[PDB]
Formats: sequence, C-alpha cells, structure tokens
Amino acid sequence: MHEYDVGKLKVEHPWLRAPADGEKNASFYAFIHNNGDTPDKLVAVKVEKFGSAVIHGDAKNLALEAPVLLPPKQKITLAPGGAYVALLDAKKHLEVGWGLEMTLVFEKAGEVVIDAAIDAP
Amino acid sequence: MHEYDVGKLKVEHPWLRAPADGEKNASFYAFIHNNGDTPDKLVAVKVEKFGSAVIHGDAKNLALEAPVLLPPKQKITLAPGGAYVALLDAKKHLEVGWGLEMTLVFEKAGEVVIDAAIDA
Ligand SMILES: [Cu+2]
Ligand SMILES: [Cu+2]
Repeated sequence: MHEYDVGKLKVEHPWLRAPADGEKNASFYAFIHNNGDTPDKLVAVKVEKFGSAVIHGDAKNLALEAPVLLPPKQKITLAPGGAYVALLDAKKHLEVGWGLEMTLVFEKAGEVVIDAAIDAP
Repeated sequence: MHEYDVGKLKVEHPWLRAPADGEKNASFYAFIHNNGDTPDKLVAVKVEKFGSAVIHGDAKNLALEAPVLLPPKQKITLAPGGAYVALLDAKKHLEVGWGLEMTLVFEKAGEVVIDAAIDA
C-alpha cells in the first residue's frame, strides 16, 4: 500500500514532488525506519520513467551525492529541505493520479519495488 | 505507519519536526487524502503539550493563518517549505520515541485523535 517492508526496514509513505514548470527534475521523499539491530544504507534507486536517480543522503551537504545511512533502531526522514533522492530527466510530464514505480536498493536488505505517490500542484 | 480514517478523509503518517531547542516551537506535517465527493477543511489542531496550534494552510502565502482546504478527490501534503501547522509554546521537552498526541478538527468530518511521530 503506502508502506513497504524489506528485511527489518520499513519504507513509509514514499512520495515525490513532480517537476515544476519548465523543469525536468523531481525530488523523492520517504520515511525509512530501521527496526533491526544492524545498520543499513540506501545506496541506489532505479526508476524507468526518469533518466537517472541520485541520492543526496547527507543533510548537512545536499549538493553531494551520498547514500542514506540507516542506523539500527532509528528512523530517517527524506523531506523537502533535507536528505532526498533527485530524479533527473523525466521521460514524460507527470500527472498526480499516476504513481511512480521505483526500486530502492539497500546494501544489506536488498531491493524493494515501491509505488511512489505524486505531488504536482 | 499510522493512518486515520474519518468520513471519506484519510490522514497518513502525521509527523512533526521537534523544536530546535532552545526554541519552543515545532512544525506539524501530514498527508491528507479527501477520497470523497464533498469538500472539507482542517480548521483547528488541539495539542495538550503545546500552548497553541496555528494552521498555515495556504501554500501561496505561508505567513497567512488559514485553514487547509481539502477539495474532493484530491490529496494535500503538509511538508517542510509548504503548508503546515505551527505548534507554539511547548510546555516541556518532548520525548522523541513516544510520539505526540494531537486532535485534528475538520469542519465537516469533525475531530480525529492522532499520534504524531517526532523528527529529532
Ligand atoms: Cu515514519
Ligand atoms: Cu498520502
């Protein structure tokens, strides 16, 4: 539904803000809960409808490409103004009612396919 | 993840960014889906651990105090940088892992008690 389980991780309410007018980039957001006793990392994102996905997981330096670190028994927020995944080069114009299929790749927990909900206004 | 149904509305993953202590104000966020054919509005928020809550529901002017309008068959995101609820005058330091109990007040659908997760 709006939450996806992989290993002892939970990806909750994945969503993205659609490209603004004249822009071709989108931003992907989610809440990732690590309910396990070992750390993990979001290391890659695969998406067919965009050219590529770049993880910006260091909130203190968002210009840098960096994985999202997922300490044990902690949750991490990807949200506007903080850590997020940049979705570059949309193949088509995004409409809200559409969802966006993505694959999140975690170093330890492996891959999980999600359907991200779209914010366009 | 916490999800709440009231009428044809769904409130998903309510959360807040804890006060940048020493400051005593927090910001409340949520995803609100109106899956019905009638409009509603988020008009008030009640929270016992804060002095008051002020809704800034107009994305075009975030300074304005205004309800969150919830048109039919649409969803609204309250998120950092956009529409949100300001939680003013924390009475005490928040305990992060426990969440924050709040009451959302909708014009038509009425009240809903939620447990908001805390981003620290
Ligand atoms: Cu969460
Ligand atoms: Cu939602």
